Parts: sequence; C-alpha cells; structure tokens
Amino acid sequence: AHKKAAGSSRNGRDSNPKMLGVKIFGGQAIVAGNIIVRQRGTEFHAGAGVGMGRDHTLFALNDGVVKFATKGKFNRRYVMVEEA
Amino acid sequence: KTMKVTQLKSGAHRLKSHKASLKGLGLRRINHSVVVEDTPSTRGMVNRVNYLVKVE
RNA sequence: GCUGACGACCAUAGCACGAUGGCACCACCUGAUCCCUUCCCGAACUCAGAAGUGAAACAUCGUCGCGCCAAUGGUAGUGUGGUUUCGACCAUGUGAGAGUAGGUCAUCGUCAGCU
RNA sequence: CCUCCUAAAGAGUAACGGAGGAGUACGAAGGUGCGCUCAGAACGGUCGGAAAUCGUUCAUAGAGUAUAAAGGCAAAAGCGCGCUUAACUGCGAGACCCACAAGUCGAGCAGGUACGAAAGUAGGUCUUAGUGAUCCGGUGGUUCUGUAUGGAAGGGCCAUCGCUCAACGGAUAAAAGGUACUCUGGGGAUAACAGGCUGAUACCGCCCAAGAGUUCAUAUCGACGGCGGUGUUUGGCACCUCGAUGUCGGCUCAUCUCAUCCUAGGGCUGAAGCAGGUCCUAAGGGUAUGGCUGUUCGCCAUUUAAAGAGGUACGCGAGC
RNA sequence: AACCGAUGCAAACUCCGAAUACCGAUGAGUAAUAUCCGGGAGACACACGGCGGGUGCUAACGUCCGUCGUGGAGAGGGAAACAACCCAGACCGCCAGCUAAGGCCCCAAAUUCCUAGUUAAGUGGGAAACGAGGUGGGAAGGCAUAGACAGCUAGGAGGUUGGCUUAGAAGCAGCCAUCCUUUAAAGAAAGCGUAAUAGCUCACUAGUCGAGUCGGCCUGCGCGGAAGAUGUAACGGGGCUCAAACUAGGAGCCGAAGCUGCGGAUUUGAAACUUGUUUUCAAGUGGUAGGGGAGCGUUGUGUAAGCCUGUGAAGGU
RNA sequence: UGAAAUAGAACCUGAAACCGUGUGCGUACAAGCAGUAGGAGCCUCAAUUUAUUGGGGUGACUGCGUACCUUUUGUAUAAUGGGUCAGCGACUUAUAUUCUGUAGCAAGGUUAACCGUUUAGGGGAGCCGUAGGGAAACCGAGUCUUAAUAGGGCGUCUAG
Repeated sequence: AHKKAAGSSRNGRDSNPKMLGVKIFGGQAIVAGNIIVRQRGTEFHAGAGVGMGRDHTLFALNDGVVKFATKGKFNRRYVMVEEA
Repeated sequence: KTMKVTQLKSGAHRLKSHKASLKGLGLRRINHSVVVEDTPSTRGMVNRVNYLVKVE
C-alpha cells in the first residue's frame, strides 16, 4: 500500500426515506381528511379549509378543490381547499 | 377534414409514447397509410413521431 | 376634501430626505382618588380627565439618492430525431440567470365621523 | 434508528461513497390565559477590563429553539408569569406510507376536566432519532370459562412489567477453537500461475528552458513544469480455465524485436592525435569462463571486439 | 482583521431558475386498454450501447445507482470476421417487385455517374504537446516609379570605455537612464567574437537595377513528432491519385426473412342454413423459463366365440 | 431327409454397430462441422417413333455455412458429457385437501365400516351445505366493543 496514505473513514450509514412532499396538487378534487402535504416545518401553511397536524401535515378539513397561493405579508406558501 | 399519414421507418424500437403515438393514429407497420382527421390533437401525434411518419 | 376602524394586496406598496395638518379625529398631554398595573418603576398596562402642543409619533404630499420591479435582443441549458473528433453540432420545440433600456414614492373594498 | 449530500426540480433509488447524531430528557421543559422580544455594534457610566450590571441609538433574527442536522418558527414553535393535569377514557370519517408485520396524520362525536370574560384551545413537548415481534413468566382488574355438581385451581379478556434478543424480522433457555492427518459435494458465480482489458505506476521518447558547464541554456547534463509511445515494472479488474492451463531456477534447443553491446557508415563535439561523448543509419553476423548463493539477479576474479535490452504461457518438465 | 470597489469558485452554498418528468382537468380520434377476483408458474448470477452521476485515473469488456435501447429469450441485411452497435421483428411456399441501414472499379449485386472544388501525404487507411517558408481560401492592413522587398556597392560615426558593478564589464555578464552632436544614416546597440579590448556583421542611410511587395490574423486539407517482438499485418484483399480519397450538391441503381404481389395454413374477434355448415372480413401467428390448448404412437382390458391370417400373422427389410 | 437345410445342430426370426466382395459414378493443383441451394457431365430403368421427358445413382464447378447437449451475461469455443450400436434408464403410488371441468341429484347432497346368494339391495352412524358475531358466556340477521341505541369492526341481501 505504498505511500500508506489510505485508511478507514467510517461514515457509511444513512436514515430511511420519509416520503415527504405534495400529495395532492392544485386544482384536484379532495375529500375531508385527505393529506395534502407531508413536510418538515411549515414549508406550506394551512389556509382556509386546511388543517395542520402535529407533524406539520396539511390535510383537508372539508371537501372541495385544493388550491395553492402565495399570500400574506411574509410571502408564505399557503394551501387552501376551495368549496368547488 | 382529414389527412393521410404513412409510416416510413419502423416503430418497433421507439420510446413507449412514440410507440403509442403510432398506435393513436392507426399505423401498424412500415408503409401503412391511414386517413385520420386533421385536428390539433391528431397533428400532435404526428408531431411526436415526425421522424417516423409523413403527411401526404 | 380629510380623519379613524377593519380588510384586499404584500416593496412598482419599502427606505431615506423635505414640506403640510390640529375645526372633528388621532397623537402626545394632566393627574394617580378609583378599577387595574410594576420580579422596582402610572415606562408599558389601567382609570379619571381636557391646561398645553402638533415637538415627537401618525397621516398626507413631493423626489429617483437607495432599495424594489423590469423588458427587447442575445447567450447558457434542454425534450425529441440525427451526427460527432465526446468538446460539441444539425433539425425541430422550448428557453433562463446575469446584465442593459426602462418603470416605481402603489392600488382597491366596507363602515363611521368632520367638510 | 435519525439528519444532509450522492438522488438526475414529485416519491423512491446503490456502493467497505462523503459528512454528522441516536439507544435520551422533562409533572414542567406538558395544557391554557395573559404578557414580552433576540445576537451584536457604538456612546455615557464606581470598582469594571475586550466582555458582568445600568442607560441611550441602530438592529427580520446575523440570537434562541433540552438534544445532531435539515426544514421551520412574529399569530412567534423563542422568553416570562398565574392557574392547572388533555402526558384524559371510548373512539374515530378520511388519508399518507406500506410485501407482510408494522408505522404516520387526522377533523368530528360522547363522557369527564383544565385554562379563558368568552369565541375557544388542549388526546404531551417545533417536527423528523431516543427503539425490539412472538413465546413464556409476573402483577393490577374482570363474570367470561370452570372436565359429575357447588366452588376452587388453571385458562380467557382488558391493563401493565421482565431483552445491547445491538448479528437490532429476534434459529436454542443454554456454545469456543485446530487440521500440513484430513475427507465429501460444488464453483472459473471466487482467489494464487499464465492469457485478456487498462495503463495509475514503471520504462523509453519528445516540448519549454532556470541553471550547471571558468565564458556559454541547448559539446554534455536538464531544475520547475507539459505532451506522448510501449506493454515493460509495481498495480487495478475478475473476462477464460477449479469434471486440473504444473511453480522458480538450471540443462538442452531455440525463434523474433530493435529502444544497438561489438563490428559497419555518418553529423555535431568543450573533435589536435590516441582515445572518447552524444545523436542519426544499421538486426548481417557475433555477443565468455569461473567463485558465492536453489537462485533469476547481484557482488567479485580473470578475460573479450563486445560480454546488449527485451518478447516468445516471466519460450522450452507428454525434452531432461 | 474588517469596510468599500473590481474579480473568480463550491455535492453536503442559493438572491434565482428551466426543459423534461410527475400529479390532476377537459376534449377528439385511434387502440386486442385499465382494474378486481381466483388456478398455475417461473424469476429474485444479468450483460452491453447511450444519457445523468458516485467510486476509480471523466482507466478498465471495472464497479455501484437512475434512465432508455438491444441481448437474454431474436433469426434476416450492414459493421471483413463481431450476443449487447445501425437497419429491421422470421406462419409456410415462389427462379416476382419496391425499399431500410449500408453500398455501386474487381473479388462481389449495383455509377470507372454528373457538377464545383480540396489533397500529393497512399493522407484517406491509428496517435498528442509542440515545430515548419506545404497548399487553397477569407477579412483586413504596412510599403511602392517622391523607385517598394531581396541582392550588390559605400558608409554604419563623434562625446563615450554612458553611469554602476566587477579581476575584467569598453554596444553586446548583470542593474539604472535612452542623452546629445556631424548628419542622407548610424541603437548609450539586434547578433557573432574577446579574459577585457580588438575584429566581423546587423539595425539605419545613400547609390545600382527596375514592379509589385512585406508581415501578422482566421478557415480547409496536408507534413514531422511516430520504436516491438511467428509474416506483409493500423483500407478485409486486389488495387486506387482531374480517385476507386475528402467537401458540398444532383440523378440512377443494388441492397433484408422489412413492405407489396400470388398461393396455402393457423389464433382471436365479427353478420348470419349455424356447434368445421358454410362464404367471408379484421387484427394477429420469433421465442428461453413458464402457463394454456389440441393430438400421434406403443403395451394391456372390454367391444371380440367378432374381423383378418399357411392364397401367409407378428417381426425384419 | 424334410414343406423349408442361408431350419444342419453356436441350428426359429436374424435388426444395428462393425467388417468384407461386386457393380455404377466421383476423386491424385486442392485448404476447414463435410451439409445445403444451384449445377455440367456420366451411368441405369419406363414410356415415347427414337436422346424427348420422367424415375434412380453419382456430384466436376459456384454461393452460403465454426457439431450437439449442459451451464451461462455471454460458448465454434481451447468449458461439461458422450467411442459406436442395441436393449434398459428418471414426475409414481396411497391418503388428505383446494381449485377447475363434467355427470347425477339439488335446499339439499352423500353414506362409511359392515350385512349381503357380494359392482345389486340394505346400512343415515357420520360428513359437507343451509348464519353470523364474539376470547367466551351469550345473542342471532345481526353481533362485538362501549356508559352510549353514537361511531366503528366483522356479517346480511343463496347452490350446494
């Protein structure tokens, strides 16, 4: 192993996937209880008709059509369920 | 109105959607000519496989 | 015409600088008995009020100094088919970011009050 | 098991790929109501400074968030105070994820509360790690069963306890080695020889020219660097052969290459001559014997015009 | 150190930010669809060529992912020969035709085809940095009958051996200026030379001759760099030079098991004398593991106390 | 002698591998899985008014063409196995169970051991189906969980 410069560097572990992201995209029909976004933190915020879980999960409080918009003074990404 | 479409090259080794664009027009083999309505929906099938087909 | 409340929108709306406003409204303001306040403090909160003042704040107006927004064109990338010396190139369809010309001192809704 | 990247803008995605954490903590660090805003910099001020505490001006987080990282966080999820136990019970429409077993989110309903004046909020904590099936055994409850009958024992149901079962889907409650004395079934799925691919490394050549050469880069040599050729060293891979391709060296017998050791022909020379040094051409021939060591090699002795470098299964054991 | 201004870079940086891909909606046309339930499996050694990466050396016919195509399990034509590359998916038969990739001088089917050029290296038909006055073309330039480039003749000088440094540094080891004078011109010198001088050139000027010339840039195709082992041996071969090479066009033709033509079989579905009762039509018919369907033959039993058989059974050939 | 004697005692039949003899054709200038598609010549039979076809044998010459099996990502492979021939040689049987087809009966179907003068006839013990829920008691088109009549789980509204 001339120059002898190699050697073990133990960093060969990782965690399992979490399957996060948008589950139902804009303009889709949705029923109450359907999960819309699984996320870490509030990447998207719960608008009218959308609830927020302890996991930060966004779900439909009532049936309708899911809609995405950037609203508010913070330019936050909101998800709403419009009664349509 | 309609249009005449003819397959010049084989569609046997193409992408899955290019294969299904040939089958969406009614083309089954090389040098097979079909008549099909000239609408933007059917012309977009021709667009997807323009290297394969020829519109008379 | 202006003021206040609550909204839409979330910088072309902000920042900065200057000017205007006290009849209403607002704000400072007086006082601390009372309700209520302070790990101390009537500072904030709360009350009782009207001597003073638009100084601050606030609102409105003005501007390009900043910030923000922003083309046209070109370039980069790229789906598909082909070619390649593997860098890329051709056909077709897309097409940025940066930068430039330029724009900007917002725009509306409901209600109430003075005029 | 968790976080980031690899991961190719949905999910997922491997490597003995690059980086880090976990096997906890907390009856408040949970719930609610109310209230608050940080890190820094500068100025002024007793000890007291660079920085303790105080006052002032800027100050969308340059701080904090119990714990790594990512994503979040002003209605603060950050920081205090009062009262508290929702860190409830029975559930749960509907979804995410998923081979299964599992895991995740969840409005709403009923009962009993906690805080709030109330609308309300609360089924633990900003989230994602903090974990382990079944069997068996224990404990708290229960009318379910109760081997003739009444009991009881035992069992069932509900709740809970006992795992570095950490090789973490856990083979048993219970477990190390040696074999050159070995053996069987297989594999060129997988190593050692040789071939193949590759050429990092090696060897050889070229480019540049700092310099050495008393002067003078280029007679000769070529620092720092650059570009190739060969298969030729040390390697990388595992493509061929494990129902067998014999290992090194010697002997015998070779065959080829040229990057030429001698002899032959040349240019330059720091070539006076004699001898050389480089480079070009050239493969026709030739190119030792010994001491040591199994050696190839290497050192040494004595020669020779010279004692070449290599390929040939590191040529050649159905030739020794 | 910072702070300002120019200026780069980053998988675990992002003020930004596609194309695709993915999740939905609506709508035509085309399509042997999608989904669910059950019987039977096989497979869980993959490989190469692209594309995006990690690893390795942007090494490997390496390795590990993602994604596509092909092979696996796929014949045919082309790539000389060549599972994985290109064209193309073999039901069977034909001494019919058109084409794809690739090709058309001969081996060997089809152009010694046409037009305009390039190459002189057999480049084509291996190989780089780098070198060169090969050759063609294109944008510009400088100079020129007020005699241009080259040659030849003459001069190329004086302060001064510039100062310093140095043994020596005298144009010419090296460091700091680039000055002035006779000038038509002559550098405080671009080389050779000397220990230093000396010496020979050059730049530059005048003369002679007389017409175009000089040097950079870009583009195409060439040249050198270029040395290996059984034998040419790095176009498959022959051979090829106004090509039989290359570039840009054009027209023919050859060329496959592709397509069409003719005949025949077969699977599935479709209108009916309706179970193959008949005539057709449409789409199909490569195939390993494997799943499904339909049959052939052999020995024996009943049919069979039959039928056949010495006018010759079985078996053999 | 015998019907037969290539039925003659190694005796029925007498295959193949393998070995001879005879006839016809080809073969001593040409490179390879030995064939295949063409194809001249020669030889031999049957017709035919006489070389014209047809059948048979041979195969000069041309094109194409690297056995089979196994195992593999991939084999002409210089990977395995086989010298050849003949004969033999590997998915069975018993029971249970599930699905499919078919037949009989059909809200029913069917008997087993046995007896029997025995494939009949008898034998209904048993099994499957027709009801599920719940650990179970228990209830039943409902039932379980629950304080709940709410919610939810599992069932329901025939063919065996």
